[PDB]
Amino acid sequence: LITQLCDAGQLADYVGLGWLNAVSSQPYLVQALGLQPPPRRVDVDAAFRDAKGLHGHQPWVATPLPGQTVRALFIGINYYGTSAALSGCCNDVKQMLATLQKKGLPINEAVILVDEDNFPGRTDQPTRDNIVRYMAWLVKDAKPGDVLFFHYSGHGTQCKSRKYDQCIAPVDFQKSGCIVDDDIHKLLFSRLPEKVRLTAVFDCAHSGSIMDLPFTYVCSGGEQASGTPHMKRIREGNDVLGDVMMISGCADEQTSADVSTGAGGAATQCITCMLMNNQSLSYGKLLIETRDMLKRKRFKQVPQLSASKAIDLDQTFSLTEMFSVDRSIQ
Repeated sequence: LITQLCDAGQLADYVGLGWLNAVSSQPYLVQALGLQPPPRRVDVDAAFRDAKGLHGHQPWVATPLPGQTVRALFIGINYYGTSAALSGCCNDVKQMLATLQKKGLPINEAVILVDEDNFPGRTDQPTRDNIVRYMAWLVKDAKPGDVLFFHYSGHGTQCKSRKYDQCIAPVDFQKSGCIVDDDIHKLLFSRLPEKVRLTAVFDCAHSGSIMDLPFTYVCSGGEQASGTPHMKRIREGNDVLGDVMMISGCADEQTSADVSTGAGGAATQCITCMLMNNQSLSYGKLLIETRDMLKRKRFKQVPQLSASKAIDLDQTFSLTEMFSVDRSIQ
């Protein structure tokens, strides 16, 4: 890792560009994309082949973690100039980058796929083919102790099969089709070895996908700081060896007593809030705090944490550590 600003010249100061404190952290509008035609399913072999030439860059200087390397992929898509246009997804990536910089995550290599022009550090356009190959890039070199970070802000929708699948929409989905959640799970999760940690944040207002992960916890309205939350199993079987954690937003599962909000940006506010809390709180306590923040800011969604193992929610939240397993969950 580069540990001095004289080593490779000046690096980005995303905090200094106002990306932590001077951009909107409010909900933004996300109109549902219609049902899409069948996608082109991913050939994982081709993806990993097309990834061998690829590389990221070190986005800032930070203190390196002994025995660990950090890699990150950020995808933000505004679909400029189309009926799919969204105002806040590239801004979500801005906030994610500035928060990681502020908290000093020592990223060795980052790839930034955004469709915003003049975006410092942008690697390439978030097309179907770039998303696929850079997803493979993120996981391809992973060795014990490694830490991977993934963030997507853009449309989530449904697509037909050759009944419907959940999917994400690349910037060129009109020409190239979407990427189904099964394929994302295969690219990002299924090829991790043991002892590698990944955190994946999906900010999709209109897909409830948890990327096929076996355990989940929704921090709904009736949860309290003086309760003891646990994850639950929602799928039989598991093909993930690594420690994958996913943050997304979903509908509150508490039934309302009823007898304005915004849909875009919740998952990004959730993870950035979690990181900006400076107190080394547990997953469980921290999710309560973020739930309260989301409600206060008029987001529609509550936090949803999903994982490849039943995480003991008394464990301290981090992006870098392997999970302590809740043995009470089969």
